[PDB]
Amino acid sequence: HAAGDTLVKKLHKLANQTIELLWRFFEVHISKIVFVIIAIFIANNINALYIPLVILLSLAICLPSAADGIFSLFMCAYLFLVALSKMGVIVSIIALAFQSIVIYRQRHYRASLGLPESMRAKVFPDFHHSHFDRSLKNAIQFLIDYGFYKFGLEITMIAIGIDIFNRMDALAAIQCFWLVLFALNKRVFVRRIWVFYVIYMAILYPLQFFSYVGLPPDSCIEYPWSYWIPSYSDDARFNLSYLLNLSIYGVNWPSAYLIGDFFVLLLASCQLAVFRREGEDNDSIYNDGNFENPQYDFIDTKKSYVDYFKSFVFHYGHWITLMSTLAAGIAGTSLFALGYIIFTLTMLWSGNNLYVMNSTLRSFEHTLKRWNALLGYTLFTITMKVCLQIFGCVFLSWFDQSGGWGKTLCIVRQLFSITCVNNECHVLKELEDFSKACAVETKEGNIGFDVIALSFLVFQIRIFHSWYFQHCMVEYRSEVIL
Amino acid sequence: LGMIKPDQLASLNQALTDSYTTRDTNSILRSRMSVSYLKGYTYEDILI
Amino acid sequence: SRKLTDIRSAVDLPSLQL
Repeated sequence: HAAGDTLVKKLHKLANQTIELLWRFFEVHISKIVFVIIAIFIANNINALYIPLVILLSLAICLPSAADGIFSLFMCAYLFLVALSKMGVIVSIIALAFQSIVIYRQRHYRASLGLPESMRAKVFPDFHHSHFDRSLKNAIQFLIDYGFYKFGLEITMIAIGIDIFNRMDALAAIQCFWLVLFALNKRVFVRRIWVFYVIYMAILYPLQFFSYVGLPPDSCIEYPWSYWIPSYSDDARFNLSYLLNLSIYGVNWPSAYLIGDFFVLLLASCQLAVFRREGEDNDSIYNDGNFENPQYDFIDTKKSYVDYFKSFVFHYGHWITLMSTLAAGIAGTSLFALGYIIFTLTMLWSGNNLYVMNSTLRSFEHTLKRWNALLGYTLFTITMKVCLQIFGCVFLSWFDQSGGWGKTLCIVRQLFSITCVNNECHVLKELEDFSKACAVETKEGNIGFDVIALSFLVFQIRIFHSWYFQHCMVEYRSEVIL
Repeated sequence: LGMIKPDQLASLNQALTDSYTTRDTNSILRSRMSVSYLKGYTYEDILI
Repeated sequence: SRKLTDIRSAVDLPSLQL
């Protein structure tokens, strides 16, 4: 009947929506779903076959060119030939044929519509993409477009920082220096230096892969004598090697380690490569104003639901969210969190009293005060966290000797050097009774609270000096006056 | 057939605490349970 | 210039008060 016809047309509409989803996921992703099956099942087996095709992908990123497309066709067949010779990998056998199917479906769409054949990241009106705003699909469209410049930097920054810091070993220090140099200065030439450092990282990732697959399953040939086999004898020296990732045979290497760094090296490289392309609007205004009178002007938009509440919470974020993540840091109950304690209260009192009334000839100095005060502290504490756990895991002026020296060193480890935290490691009997006597809470890792804090403070300090918050202080001063 | 001196009970209770290890939380939980079991009996309800 | 900013402020403030 008519109800049957309407049900059929609803099913056809659903089929059209699903077809649109298939097309958009075909065009927008392309190699992501392949690259991740590549790594997830890489972790699963870890036998040589992966080596040729893992160095392959990293160099493919290091050859950002149309030659990259020859390596794309390599990703197409490489697997088919090696899989046939060796006879869920059988699913990958037909999955590479799906790449040719993707091209086949592209040709089908070419003859259907009378539009030019080109890639389209923005499927629905381009004007709405410039809107950046409320009410609809433009939310996921925003996830797409501002991944290119503004939200993309913060997303990749939080991704790399949090992932590597929760890994909490080796990499932790090099990328700690990366963080120090990135967050300390603000510059595009330093971004080009960072373009040359990510190029180095793109080689260093296959270095880590090769370190994990350095030898066939087992033949007991060489292991650089465990990094110069120092002079000590301990699981501490065992873990010195756990740390310098040199060879190490009897280990199921953490799959999470490889998945994290691989995926977060892919995202960062893509983000930075796009970053080099176009311009920016973050800090060029500040140098113009520097060269109590901020003069960026823009409309205040319309209060029509969603946008109202989004911009309203954006206003409140200065008070509740950032300081509350610092308060989670307060609950970190550490000697380093004590510095946070009498930093946060002063921030509340002084900052409120100071930029309620737009302090004269002190707004720029106050925003520098906030920037340095709540970025340098969190970076210094996050940098030492990994360094001090390195110190604890290894041997240096051991803290178990003498009576007065023993007491002083026990107090020192009580509040400062604490204990190492890593899932797999070992200890000996003497250190066992030493830790029994000194005692510790064995829970320190920063993944609980420091990561969200740092995320908020960077994400908002790149906003606290830009965009409409510069126009927001007008509301602050008007409210104070009235 | 006789009761237990408080010295022996104190020695047993003291030995129950130090049985664990520094890292594993399961060892701590086991020690807590074993100590909680003993405290329900006074020295006047234990027979050697 | 300055007068325009002054009148803009003296127009915006009563609107906010209302």
